Amino acid sequence: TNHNLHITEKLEVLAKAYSVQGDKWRALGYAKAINALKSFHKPVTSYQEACSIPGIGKRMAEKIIEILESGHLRKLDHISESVPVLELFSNIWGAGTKTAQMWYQQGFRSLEDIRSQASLTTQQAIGLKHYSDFLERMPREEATEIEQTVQKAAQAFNSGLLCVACGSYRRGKATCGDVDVLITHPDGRSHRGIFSRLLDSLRQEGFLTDDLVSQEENGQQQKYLGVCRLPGPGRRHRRLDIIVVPYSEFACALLYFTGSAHFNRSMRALAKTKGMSLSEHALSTAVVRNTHGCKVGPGRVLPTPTEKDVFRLLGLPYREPAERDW
DNA sequence: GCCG
DNA sequence: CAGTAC
DNA sequence: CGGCAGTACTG
Ligand SMILES: O=c1ccn([C@H]2C[C@H](O)[C@@H](COP(=O)(O)NP(=O)(O)OP(=O)(O)O)O2)c(=O)[nH]1
Ligand SMILES: [Mg+2]
Ligand code: NA
Repeated sequence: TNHNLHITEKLEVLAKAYSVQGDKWRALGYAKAINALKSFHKPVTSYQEACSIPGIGKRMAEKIIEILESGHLRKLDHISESVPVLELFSNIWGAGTKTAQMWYQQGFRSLEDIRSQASLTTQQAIGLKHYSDFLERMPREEATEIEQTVQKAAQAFNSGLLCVACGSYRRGKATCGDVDVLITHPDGRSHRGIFSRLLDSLRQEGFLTDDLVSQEENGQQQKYLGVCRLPGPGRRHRRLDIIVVPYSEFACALLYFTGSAHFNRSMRALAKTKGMSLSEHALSTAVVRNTHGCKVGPGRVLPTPTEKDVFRLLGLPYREPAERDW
C-alpha cells in the first residue's frame, strides 16, 4: 500500500531511463529505493526521515526533498529524447539495451523502421511478431489452463511426473506475464530426456506456436522458453517457460522459479555473506570465494528436501510464496 | 544509485 | 566470448 | 574502492 505515489512515480521514470540506457547498477539502486518507499507506512516528509529508510541515501533523499518542495524533479526534464525509443525497442523480446542503442544509432525510431530495415535475430523477429501480446498480462485463470495443458501432455506419457506453475502465479497474483511450469519426478531418474516427448506432444496439439530458447540437440536441455496459444476464439499468444529438474533439486528449483527476482537476489546475497551459495540447483556451504566475491572453491551441497529447509539453513523464518514480492 |  | 533472458 | 545473484541458451 504505497503512501508515496508523488515520489515513486517520478523516480520510476528516472529508473527506467537509466535501465534502458544500460546504466544497470544505477538503475538497481533506484529500484531498491523505489520499493523501499512503497513499503514505508507514512508519507516521508523530512530529508533526515528519508535517510533512515534502508535503500535511501543522501543523493536519493535530496531528490525526494526536491519533489516535496518543488513538486517537480529537475532531472526528469533533461532525460534524453532517445529514451522512449530505446524503451520501445528493448520491449522486443530478445533485444536488450545494446541492440536498442545500436538500432537507435543506425537512425531507427519506430517499430516500422525495425520491421523494414533492422537486422533481427530469430528470437527478435518472434518478439516483434508478438510485440503487443508479450506486453499483456493474462488473468491467472488462463495461466491455470496453460499449466493444465502442459501437465496433461506430460502425465500422458508418465503419470509420475509432477508439474507446478511457479512465478507470479504461485505468488498469488491476479495476472501473470507468462506461465512458468516446473516439472520433476519423485523417483529421481525418469525426468531424463522428456523435453523431447513433451514438446512434441504440445506441437502435435498445435498448442506451441513459436520457440524462443530450446536446445533440443544435446539431451541435457534444462529449459524451454516459447509461445503458446489455447484453442478457440478470443485467445492471445502467451509466453510459456518450462524447466525440468532432478528431484534432488526440486526445493531449490521451486524456490528459484517462484521468485520474485529481487527476492531471489536478496536471498542469494544473504547466503553469500554466510560463505554459502544458493542457485536453482542447490544450496551450498563452505563456498570459497576470492576478494572480488568470485567463486574459486565449490563447497558442499546441503540436503534440501523442501523450501522450508532452504530458509532454515539460511537462518531465516519461512515465507509463503505470496510474501516474496521483495 | 546504495552500502560495507 | 557478449548479449539476453529466467 | 568496488560489489551489486547465479544461472542457461544463442551465434
Ligand atoms: O532475473 C531473474 C528473473 C527471473 N527469476 C526467477 C524468479 C521469477 O519469479 C521466475 C520466473 O521468471 P518470470 O520472468 O516469469 N517473472 P514472474 O513470474 O515473477 O513475473 P511475470 O508475471 O512477469 O512472469 O524466475 C530470477 O531468479 N531472476
Ligand atoms: Mg512468470
Ligand atoms: Na527485450
